[PDB]
Amino acid sequence: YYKSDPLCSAVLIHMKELTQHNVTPEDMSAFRSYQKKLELSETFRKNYSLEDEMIYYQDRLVVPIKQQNAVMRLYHDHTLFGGHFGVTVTLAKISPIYYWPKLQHSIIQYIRTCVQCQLIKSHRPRAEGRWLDISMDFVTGLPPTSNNLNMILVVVDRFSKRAHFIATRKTLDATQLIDLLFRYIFSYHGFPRTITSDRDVRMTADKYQELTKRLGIKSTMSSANHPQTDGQSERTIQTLNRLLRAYASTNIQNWHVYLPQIEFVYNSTPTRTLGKSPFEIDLGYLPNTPAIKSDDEVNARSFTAVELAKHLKALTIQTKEQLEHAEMETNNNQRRKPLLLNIGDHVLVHRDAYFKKGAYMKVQQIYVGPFRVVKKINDNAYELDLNSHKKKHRVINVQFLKKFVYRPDAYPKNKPISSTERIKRAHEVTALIGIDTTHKTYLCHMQDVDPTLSVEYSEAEFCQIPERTRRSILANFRQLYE
Amino acid sequence: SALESREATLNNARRKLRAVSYALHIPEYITDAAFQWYKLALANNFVQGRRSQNVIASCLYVACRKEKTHHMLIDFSSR
DNA sequence: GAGCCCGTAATACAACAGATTTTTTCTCTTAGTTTTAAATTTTTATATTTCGTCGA
DNA sequence: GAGCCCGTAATACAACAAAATCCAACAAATA
DNA sequence: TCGACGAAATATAAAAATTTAAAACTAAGAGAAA
DNA sequence: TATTTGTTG
DNA sequence: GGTGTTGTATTACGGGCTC
DNA sequence: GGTGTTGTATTACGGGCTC
Repeated sequence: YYKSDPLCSAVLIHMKELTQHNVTPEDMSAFRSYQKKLELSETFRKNYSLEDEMIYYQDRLVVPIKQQNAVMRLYHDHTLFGGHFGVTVTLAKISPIYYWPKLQHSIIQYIRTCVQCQLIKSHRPRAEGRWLDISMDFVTGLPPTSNNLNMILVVVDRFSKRAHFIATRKTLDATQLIDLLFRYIFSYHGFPRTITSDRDVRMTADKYQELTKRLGIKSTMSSANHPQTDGQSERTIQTLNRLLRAYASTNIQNWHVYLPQIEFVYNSTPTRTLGKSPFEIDLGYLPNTPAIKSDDEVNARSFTAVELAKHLKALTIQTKEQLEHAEMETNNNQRRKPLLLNIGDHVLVHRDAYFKKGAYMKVQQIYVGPFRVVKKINDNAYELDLNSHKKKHRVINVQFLKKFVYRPDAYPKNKPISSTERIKRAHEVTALIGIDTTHKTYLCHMQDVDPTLSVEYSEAEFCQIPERTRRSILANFRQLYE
Repeated sequence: SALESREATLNNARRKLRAVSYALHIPEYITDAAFQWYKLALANNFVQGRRSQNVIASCLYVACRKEKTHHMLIDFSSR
């Protein structure tokens, strides 16, 4: 840079004296040089692949003791294209090409000496974002989930749009005092200066004031009436629907487990509005590691581990939810949207398998499992095996057909088949749709299977489950419906 | 625990399945499908009193048949 | 300086500092239990496999 | 050399090294 | 040495009816190791 | 007079 | 692939004075 | 009155040679 000939009267050639042993005219009063050489050379380094008339050794120049002031002066003088900028950016750009043993001390010494030459007069005593304005929200209905945990607190950052699902103990017992403890338990990130939770008027924020007076933070948790201009209410509305979808799943190994994965996936998806994903809207790094290795079960020391990891790859469900609700299509095209179906793929058929009856306040929408298609009659009559061919129990119209039963990666569990299968897999359920109107048969959603598939239960194996909550939620769904 | 007892049985099934596959020369995904069929068989109250080689041979055959291949039952029964 | 051999001889560095049971999960090993399905018979027409024998 | 003030600023030195039961046995405290 | 036939082995769906494993499933018992 | 309970190699 | 690591009194080294 | 202390590899310093 400044010169191609190094000054030998410094520590550079004395470090170069590691194994080549050129010459030793170190310096006047060189007590520091030889101890530095022996210590920082014999112990660990063994670096500096020696070169003739070069100081490249790493990929950074080893600037001499005599030359450092001149190169820093040429690097800092704004008239000489140096900028006279801050310490951090100059320190960053000064060491991809320069080594400078004890670079930081030299930089801070030069800054504290040259500050008299160029004084800075920023005001010391007496504007939003990054954990300054924060808002937390509650959820309404939620199952007890094996430990009486029926609460979820989402805490939405007003600026970074980052959420945190916490306070999963109780609906009222963790609402007076322990909500302060939970805000304190994720407040190790920081203490926000304003909280605008906007749920209800509370006796809380008086004990919150007590903690922030026991400490020195000037925080406030007023939340007078509401912040509602255009979007934060929309953010609350779209947030709770996903949490109600978590409510609509996972009745064992419940949402109180694997909720951090849900938070990671939510803050990992790009917003597509005004920017990028929450882990890079304020943090700027950390790729999500999307691969979870949902394969190689034959090479596995713990098969429960690979089963739960295959469950962990259910992030596709969340991404599909937030993509389809990011949530419409072209009108009047849906009549022509059924297309030509090739022979071989599994076909899902509607309620009228062989009997069409008055299903129990029907929200299942196709009501049975898939079958295989072997032949087609016309454009509106397809043959696929359901029952024996007596009284034409083989062909139905295309209005009673669908297409898609795929992605076993997102849905690990298979289709249960027998009652003795059902007895053992009974304690893995998601939802209950409605009793079959014929005599007594139950229709249910199982866990880790796609919602299009359905599994039939009778009263024989229905007595070995937590089914109290199942017909409870069916009763309140009926109350909502009628 | 209830989940603890499953792991030893699955490990024994994997060991026997790999032992037969070492002589059958079948690819990895066929063995993976065979092991998931063995998991389904245990979920269906797996047939007790049967010989161990019979059920693993059935699972290996149905896995090798679910994708069009060439293995024959004599190769399963060649000891 | 500059190093080397070798023969003595100093030289900081660390062990003696009460020792043992528990505490909380986990992971092979090895013996006892439980549910369940299977070894020899009738049998009935069907069909293909594999011996087994016979013939010119 | 010779020392001093003062202001930073390096500098070996040790703590995290699982936690907590007693063992055997002196002498205080009642009842 | 190609043709000609006999014949047990299976499925098969029941009712059955004594013995034989037999492999999931518990449960000590040791051995780790912060 | 037996059963305790402080502290210490 | 896998193998120390910072908190802390304590102490050493430059600007400015006497030379 | 009463309060560290040696065993041990490891390494540093003189006679005798080359200078």
